[PDB]
Amino acid sequence: GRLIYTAGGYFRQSLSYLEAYNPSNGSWLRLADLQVPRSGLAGCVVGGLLYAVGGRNNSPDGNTDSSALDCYNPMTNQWSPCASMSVPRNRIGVGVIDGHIYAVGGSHGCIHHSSVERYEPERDEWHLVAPMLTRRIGVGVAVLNRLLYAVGGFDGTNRLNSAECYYPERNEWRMITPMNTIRSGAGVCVLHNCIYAAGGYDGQDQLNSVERYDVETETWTFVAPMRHHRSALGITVHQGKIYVLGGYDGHTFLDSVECYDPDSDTWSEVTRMTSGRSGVGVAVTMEP
Ligand SMILES: O=C(O)c1cnn(-c2cccc(NS(=O)(=O)c3ccccc3)c2)c1C1CC1
Repeated sequence: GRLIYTAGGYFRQSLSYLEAYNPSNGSWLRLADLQVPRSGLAGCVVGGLLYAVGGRNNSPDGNTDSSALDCYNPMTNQWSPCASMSVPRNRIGVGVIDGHIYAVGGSHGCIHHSSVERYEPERDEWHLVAPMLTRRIGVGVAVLNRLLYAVGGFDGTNRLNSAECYYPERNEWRMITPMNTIRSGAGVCVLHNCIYAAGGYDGQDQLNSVERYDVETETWTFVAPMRHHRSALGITVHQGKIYVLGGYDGHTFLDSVECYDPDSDTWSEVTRMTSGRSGVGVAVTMEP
């Protein structure tokens, strides 16, 4: 597309912001607020529509985990509710295959989900698929070659370095090589033939390290670390580069946006969000 959308997040409380960053000119635009504040959500795009999935409204007068799917049309600058998921999923991961949205893991109160469900926009309907082999919240999700990957997270007792892969035509999950780092609340995306995992929390510290999984060799390799340690970051890809947005560095809710160039193996600061926040949903689509 053309713009990087950041939706929701957390600073003091869950947020309703929708803001769009244009890498071509450095500008930010504030767009229509989410109908309900939410942090720990995920964003994705299907058919030029932006979707906000799951999360939690951490608010002065209560905390409510979200089963919501909400749809933002850039042409109209309007959010509309879509069909809700079977269960609330805070600290969710999502991935898109063949025009379908996969909602992965997340929490509902003390329940840590292994369940996974798939949304078909053409029918505005969710259906459960096979659950993961592991309960995962703060799970990173990516798609490569029409296979779905769930990476890291927290199973209710331990943060994880494990990862697994979903093969849709077999409706089956299989473990892949674990990462070399325990990561929960990392940013996970795909670039070229690799699954990247950036940042996260390992049980003791927020991380700046970044590693990538080559599906052909089944090995993880570290690349250059980010300039800022961060957990609960947003991540997306735009014209062959990775963008990481916000997060928590153990001291500050970051407004920093960093950009990774894989040809030079370097990170640089490219912009700042209008305010520091963590737990955003991020996706890329046309400008409004
Ligand atoms: O600790 C873990 O293992 C774990 C599992 N999922 N997430 C996760 C993932 C996404 C969002 C949030 N929430 S947030 O409101 O953005 C928030 C983050 C940091 C501090 C205060 C609020 C949390 C985490 C933490 C991030 C590390």
